[PDB]
Amino acid sequence: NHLSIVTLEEAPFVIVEDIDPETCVRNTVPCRKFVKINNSTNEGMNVKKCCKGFCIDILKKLSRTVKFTYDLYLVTNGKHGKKVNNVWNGMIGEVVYQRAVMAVGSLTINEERSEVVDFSVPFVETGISVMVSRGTQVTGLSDKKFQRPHDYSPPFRFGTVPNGSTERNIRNNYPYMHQYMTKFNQKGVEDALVSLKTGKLDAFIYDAAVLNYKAGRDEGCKLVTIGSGYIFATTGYGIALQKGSPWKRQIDLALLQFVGDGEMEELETLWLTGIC
Amino acid sequence: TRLKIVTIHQEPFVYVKPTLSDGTCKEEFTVNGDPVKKVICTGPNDTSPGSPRHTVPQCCYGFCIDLLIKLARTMNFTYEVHLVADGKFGTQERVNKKEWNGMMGELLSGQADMIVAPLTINNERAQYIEFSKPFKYQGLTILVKKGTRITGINDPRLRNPSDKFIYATVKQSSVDIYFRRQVELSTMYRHMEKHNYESAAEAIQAVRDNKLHAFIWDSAVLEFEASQKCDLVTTGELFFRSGFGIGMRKDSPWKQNVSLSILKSHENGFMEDLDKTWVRYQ
Ligand SMILES: O=C(NCc1cccnc1)c1ccc(CNS(=O)(=O)c2ccc(F)cc2)cc1
Ligand SMILES: N[C@@H](CCC(=O)O)C(=O)O
Ligand SMILES: [Ca+2]
Repeated sequence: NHLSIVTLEEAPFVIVEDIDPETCVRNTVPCRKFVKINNSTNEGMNVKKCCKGFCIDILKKLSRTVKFTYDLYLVTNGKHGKKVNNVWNGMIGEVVYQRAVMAVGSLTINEERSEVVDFSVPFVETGISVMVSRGTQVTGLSDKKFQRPHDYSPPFRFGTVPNGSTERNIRNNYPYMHQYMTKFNQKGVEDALVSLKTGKLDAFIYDAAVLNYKAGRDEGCKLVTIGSGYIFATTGYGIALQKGSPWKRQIDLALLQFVGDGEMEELETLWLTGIC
Repeated sequence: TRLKIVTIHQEPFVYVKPTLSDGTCKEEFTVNGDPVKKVICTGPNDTSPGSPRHTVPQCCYGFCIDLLIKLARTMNFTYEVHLVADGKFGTQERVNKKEWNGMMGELLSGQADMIVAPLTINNERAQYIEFSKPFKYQGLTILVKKGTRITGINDPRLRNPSDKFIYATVKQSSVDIYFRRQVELSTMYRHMEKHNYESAAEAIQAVRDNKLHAFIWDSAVLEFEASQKCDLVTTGELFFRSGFGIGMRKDSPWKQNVSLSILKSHENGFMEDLDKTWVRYQ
């Protein structure tokens, strides 16, 4: 009944804040982040932090509907999840190696992750989108500018944030495009957005849900997703649970009840709506 | 194993056609010049409620049939396709005792082993069956005749109805149970329950014939219909998001691999190919 839950900061899904002077107030819940003392030790401290957002509100509703208590912590071993030397890091790894009962966040459902963890029903539609400056002509992922980049002089500058589900898919589907674009690897979303606006990058390939959120709140509506905010390889965010977890049935029914009761639309209205 | 697959007529997911004289299917080419893979499906001919149902061999093809063939060859299984006898998607209706109808009924009673159709994932169905991860993400929209001025779901001609502007959905479908169980949608359900149609095709026909002023249904179907008939349009975008999944019994040994095949198909473009073939053209 008292479950260990892992999460990761990715606004507006999960937003991390400092504790107020002296705990977590209002729409926020307590989360803990293990912070190292130094790099010549394995010692660290669990800093009390506060968490909010679309995914945190889902966790609150699940907590009262499914009837469970939880201790929320933030992943420090990588991010979302990557299989390095046949070993999983990130939120996926925390669930695979049973350090967490479940993973809640902007966690993309894909085939390789579904072989090692169980995912709930999707609760946010996502996949791959392309963010460009308004007016940029790119048909889609299959555009020659992306597919055969060196046919263009100068070539089109495009990148992603590596080690997530987006880079994985690109690696598997477009080997040549992938090896060319690693030169334009971005540290995070904020870095990528700055790079686009200042003309240092032409396209940013990333998670459809985060890209459409950022496009909607962009100052001057300069940055757009290609097509009608088109999604390639459509999937969803889901709750990762352990294989054969006794929690799945009740988690899926509760999420589907929130969809049917109108609660999901209220969450989309608070957290996800934008101007553009 | 030899899986009994149940499906429903629903363009462009499942086209249903009579066989030729010799019980075979006429050869056809897609919009891209590739041959159309057709299957023999058995189903009733007469669609009149409360009448005897005479089952006949028919030809089935479409987005969902190509998906069936892909799943069958990926997981190495054989199948027999049949059309749902009552021609319904499936809802649980009160008879204290509540019973399932449609494809849902056929799956739970053992008449079918699997649902391969545009079947919406919802709380009600998920309590009794296993759904795969969605093979299509979409939602609800409204179809009207070109010229009919309607804003969308919050339009006064739907929110505050009269007999002057008639709107409806398909009986015993997920749209029908969505309006029934949502207290905010109560006034709309009260209007719709006197006008609901037996099938999506009859409702689409009624909108063309000016008998139905608005049809509330799945966007994957309505956007396709509007892209084919110039006298029809959809109004607004989606007012509610939903997805289609494959349906199996909770004891099925195919559950894990059905979902992995679906995820694989979205990731490698097979799902995008199906949309290029059956959904997005004109
Ligand atoms: O409204 C839903 N989520 C909010 C949201 C906000 C922004 C983008 N996408 C979704 C929702 C969740 C689950 C289902 C039912 N399951 S599903 O897998 O068929 C599905 C269909 C469409 C979705 F957008 C998400 C999941 C339906 C709706
Ligand atoms: N939602 C993604 C984030 C990164 C990406 O878009 O590749 C994941 O779970 O990997
Ligand atoms: Ca079986």
